[PDB]
Amino acid sequence: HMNEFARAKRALEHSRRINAGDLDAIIDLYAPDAVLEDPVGLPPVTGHDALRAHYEPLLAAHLREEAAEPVAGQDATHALIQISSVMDYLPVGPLYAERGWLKAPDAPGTARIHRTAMLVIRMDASGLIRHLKSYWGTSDLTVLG
Repeated sequence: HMNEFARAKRALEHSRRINAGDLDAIIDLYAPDAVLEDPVGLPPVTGHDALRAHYEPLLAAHLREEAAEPVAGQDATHALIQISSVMDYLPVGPLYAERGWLKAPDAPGTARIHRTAMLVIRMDASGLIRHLKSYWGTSDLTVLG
């Protein structure tokens, strides 16, 4: 069903829809009970409702992603891909700064956050995402400006 080539392109399609900014087109890639961990280590996010509330503040920050070449593997359900992200410091930045993940900038209205992350995406035979794990921490976060 979802072979090596299709699994790789579906990973890049996800990052493409993130850049497009249309929430409904993003949620359409997820199964109704899909689990998101962003980042791994914090409580997971389950369901389309919760996925919408997770992405809305990021889209409002004009999140843009530069995807690397994905890895498909032999398993017929997974795809791994490295993502380099940039977004407005507001509105999520203060949440990160209050956790100690970055230092607050002198001009939050104009500052920007860069991030590098590793995605582990598990899809079903239909191609919908059932589980997405994003790995990143303090050392992968940088405040610009």
